[PDB]
Amino acid sequence: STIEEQAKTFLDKFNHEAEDLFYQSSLASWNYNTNITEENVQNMNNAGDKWSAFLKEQSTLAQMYPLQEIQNLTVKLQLQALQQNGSSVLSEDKSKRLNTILNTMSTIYSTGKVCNPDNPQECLLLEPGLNEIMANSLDYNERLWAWESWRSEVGKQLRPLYEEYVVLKNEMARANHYEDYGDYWRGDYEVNGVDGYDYSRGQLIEDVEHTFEEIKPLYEHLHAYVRAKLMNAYPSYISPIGCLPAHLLGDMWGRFWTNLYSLTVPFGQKPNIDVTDAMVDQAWDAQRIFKEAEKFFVSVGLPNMTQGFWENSMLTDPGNVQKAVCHPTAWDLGKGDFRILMCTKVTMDDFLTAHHEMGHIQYDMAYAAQPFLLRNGANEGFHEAVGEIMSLSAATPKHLKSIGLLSPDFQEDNETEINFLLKQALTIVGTLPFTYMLEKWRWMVFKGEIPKDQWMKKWWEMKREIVGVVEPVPHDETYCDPASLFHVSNDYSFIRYYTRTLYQFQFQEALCQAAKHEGPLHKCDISNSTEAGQKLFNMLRLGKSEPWTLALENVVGAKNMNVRPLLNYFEPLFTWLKDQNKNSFVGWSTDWSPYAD
Amino acid sequence: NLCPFGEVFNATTFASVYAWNRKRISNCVADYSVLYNSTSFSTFKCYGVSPTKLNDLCFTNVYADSFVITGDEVRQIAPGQTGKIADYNYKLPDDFTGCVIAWNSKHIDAKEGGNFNYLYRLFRKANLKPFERDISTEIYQAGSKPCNGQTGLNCYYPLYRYGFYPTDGVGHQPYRVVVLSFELLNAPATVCG
Ligand SMILES: *[C@@H]1O[C@H](CO)[C@@H](O[C@@H]2O[C@H](CO)[C@@H](O[C@@H]3O[C@H](CO)[C@@H](O)[C@H](O)[C@@H]3O)[C@H](O)[C@H]2NC(C)=O)[C@H](O)[C@H]1NC(C)=O
Ligand SMILES: *[C@@H]1O[C@H](CO)[C@@H](O[C@@H]2O[C@H](CO)[C@@H](O[C@@H]3O[C@H](CO)[C@@H](O)[C@H](O)[C@@H]3O)[C@H](O)[C@H]2NC(C)=O)[C@H](O)[C@H]1NC(C)=O
Ligand SMILES: *[C@@H]1O[C@H](CO)[C@@H](O[C@@H]2O[C@H](CO)[C@@H](O[C@@H]3O[C@H](CO)[C@@H](O)[C@H](O)[C@@H]3O)[C@H](O)[C@H]2NC(C)=O)[C@H](O)[C@H]1NC(C)=O
Ligand SMILES: *[C@@H]1O[C@H](CO)[C@@H](O[C@@H]2O[C@H](CO)[C@@H](O)[C@H](O)[C@H]2NC(C)=O)[C@H](O)[C@H]1NC(C)=O
Ligand SMILES: *[C@@H]1O[C@H](CO)[C@@H](O[C@@H]2O[C@H](CO)[C@@H](O)[C@H](O)[C@H]2NC(C)=O)[C@H](O)[C@H]1NC(C)=O
Repeated sequence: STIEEQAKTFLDKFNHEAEDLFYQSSLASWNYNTNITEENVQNMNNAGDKWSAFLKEQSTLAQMYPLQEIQNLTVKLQLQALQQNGSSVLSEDKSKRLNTILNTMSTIYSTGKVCNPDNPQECLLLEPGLNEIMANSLDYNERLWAWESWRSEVGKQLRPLYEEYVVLKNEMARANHYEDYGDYWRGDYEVNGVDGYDYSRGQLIEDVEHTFEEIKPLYEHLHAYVRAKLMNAYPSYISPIGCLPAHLLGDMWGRFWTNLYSLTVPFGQKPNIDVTDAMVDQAWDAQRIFKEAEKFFVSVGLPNMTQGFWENSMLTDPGNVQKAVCHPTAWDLGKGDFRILMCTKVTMDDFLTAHHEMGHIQYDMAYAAQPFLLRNGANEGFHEAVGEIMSLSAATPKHLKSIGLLSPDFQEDNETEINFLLKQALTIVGTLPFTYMLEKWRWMVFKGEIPKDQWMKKWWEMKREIVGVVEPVPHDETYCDPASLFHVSNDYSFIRYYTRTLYQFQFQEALCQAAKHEGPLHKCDISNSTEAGQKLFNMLRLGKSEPWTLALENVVGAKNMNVRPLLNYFEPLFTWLKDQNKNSFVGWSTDWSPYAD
Repeated sequence: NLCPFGEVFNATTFASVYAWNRKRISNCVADYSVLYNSTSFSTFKCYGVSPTKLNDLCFTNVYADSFVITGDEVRQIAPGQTGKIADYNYKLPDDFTGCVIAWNSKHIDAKEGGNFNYLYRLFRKANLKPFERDISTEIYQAGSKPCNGQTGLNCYYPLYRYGFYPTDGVGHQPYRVVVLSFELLNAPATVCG
């Protein structure tokens, strides 16, 4: 007759009722995303509304169990997830208005087109047109047009929608007993109940800032190096002491500097490692590629892929007759149904991302015996971090050689190694100031510290200081450049990417230490290491049952995120950059601008 | 010579786990070498006698228990290892003299629309003593307050229904189970191989 036994039976009923409902919703949404029809979208929305209604009923029910009287930490967590009022604490009409503007912002972002003024017949949307320009164009004026057209068109529409989005979301979280929407988001990292492993919500700011401080010097030297190399590419447009123009960074916003490798290559004489030519030439079976990833995962002590996966997954582009969503996704439908949706081409980038998504699936396969509400990553960063350690191991030249796409030349100069590390930094450290600043700006906006009349003023002030990037043309408060990113205009938190980048190198160092690796960390391939496999599976199996801090300690020995894995991974490139910038300016000028008056 | 005795083993449909079925077998020629080359049995292990001596033995009384359960729960059909099936649905005596049989039906019991014809008990007052059934639809009420009327806040309907789709994982695909038990008596009936 105890409350705990009553709560246990309630949780049993919820798990068994929700497993089947979630499976029906997942099947319907899969049939939509793999087969875009009106029947499929209506079936998906029907199943999703059924699932949400069941969840809200169970929420109002679970709110009837006084959490404070629960002595079982595992059950208290499941009950807490259910007792979350979420959007329901909003009035009905106000919630409808919030959902309406959310869908409107998502639509205009994914549908916005900009047309060339010289030839109003050429019009491009963000993908693939505008992205093709921002990735491959070397013309300053064309890139500036692309940058300014995307922002001044879609972001201006997004501005008022985004103001209403901010105000309603801050109120809801407050009604849900938080300070702002960022605090709600920061609640994902909150731990409350485990003695010795708890971790507060301001410690995240403390930890993120303390760690970004240590990242600061490495980023400064890479910034100086890239700045000089870009001066050779855009003469008379870049000051040797100023911030980088925002439209020359390799994509529409600067989230990744990937396409600057051609302009920043240290030693272009060495053949830059591209296995795409080897893949097309080697007998190729898209099936075999995904099978090779499967062979990789079994070699470290993990199970095969399920027969359901190989039969229900979509491993090729279905063609012109069948239109599908091609964003690579790893689907955990429930009831042991695991699939991968990918319009795979025979490419090197897709090889690593296939490893990444199948890493997700291995995570998803793991902790399957856990209760429903515990089928999730330790925090929001664990799944992507896992996928990325997979992709690094697959990207090492030793693994590439052992699989047979590289002849056993085994060429590895001290220049071939620095080339690879430089390309990694363009991606890995180029995204850290972007991620930290976006979430810092968003957090402050949610807190109400940035007046409405200085959104863009403070946005670009913060832009300059942290990332070292300056806008090519001035923007008043009519413009709205923060909403020009997908994650911001689609209500996705962004700090997961900062946290996942640090987690992945902690994991990589730990698993390579487990594999007794000796050379530089970036040359480590954890293949054929059942010990590393077990240590990762030992963490994968927890799901959300244990705090992420306890789960992280179980594998790496530390209760918190650490920067030494990343710095040790990049140490050789760091010294090479320090040498290369001796006669170069290090640091940024908070005052130089391209435009004047 | 009158009983294939498998009208049980292969047929159209079986019964639920909470309402498992019993059948008497008599006057039979039990040949189980062809069933060794039958659809592979997920599991076939004997406890009281030898699978290499089965037909030689001439036992008196034989009974057959047939029912359907999930894939992960199948390994609970054994003495000990008490669990959901092993308590609330179908327990075996600790001293057991017989054999247990199970096989997998890929799409026989599973349809594209889904199969919701098999039930199972989740809430019961006490663990079932060996070879017991309780088919009563008594609204379980562990909290003191006995609603007793209908569905309640702390009350629950004790019977749940399997969902079996043709895209499920192996852990919960329809497993079909048959249990053979030879009661120990000093009285003869007609069975031998
Ligand atoms: C919080 O409540 C959960 C129950 O939901 C507790 O977990 C459970 O721990 C018990 C004891 O280890 C498990 O029972 C055992 O089950 C095995 C099954 O083979 C059986 O052979 C044993 O004789 C025993 O009965 C139970 O299965 C397990 N349940 C789950 C869902 O994990 C948990 O221990 C509680 N927390 C604390 C701090 O006590
Ligand atoms: C990367 O590898 C190259 C060789 O593969 C390393 O280069 C070599 O650097 C040494 C100095 O550390 C050079 O020695 C010097 O030679 C000059 C005459 O050229 C002499 O005046 C000096 O007193 C000294 O003895 C050596 O010539 C040079 N070799 C080549 C082929 O360039 C380089 O140091 C490596 N970089 C790192 C970071 O390890
Ligand atoms: C249950 O399962 C199937 C019915 O779907 C039957 O299995 C088999 O029945 C066929 C004949 O209908 C047997 O083929 C035979 O093979 C033997 C040699 O093995 C040969 O001597 C016969 O002339 C005939 O060709 C097949 O072997 C047999 N398999 C087994 C394992 O029995 C079975 O009759 C059904 N019976 C029951 C009681 O459910
Ligand atoms: C996409 O959805 C359609 C239904 O909207 C599926 O239907 C096809 O149409 C009839 C419907 O009964 C089937 O008999 C055909 O065999 C299907 N045509 C095919 C497979 O070309 C269709 O199967 C769905 N596509 C996919 C890939 O699942
Ligand atoms: C790591 O695992 C791979 C798995 O492919 C091993 O590759 C096999 O290596 C043996 C011995 O060299 C060959 O006889 C096989 O033909 C290889 N199979 C292939 C290439 O698919 C590789 O040797 C392992 N490396 C170790 C043990 O460090």
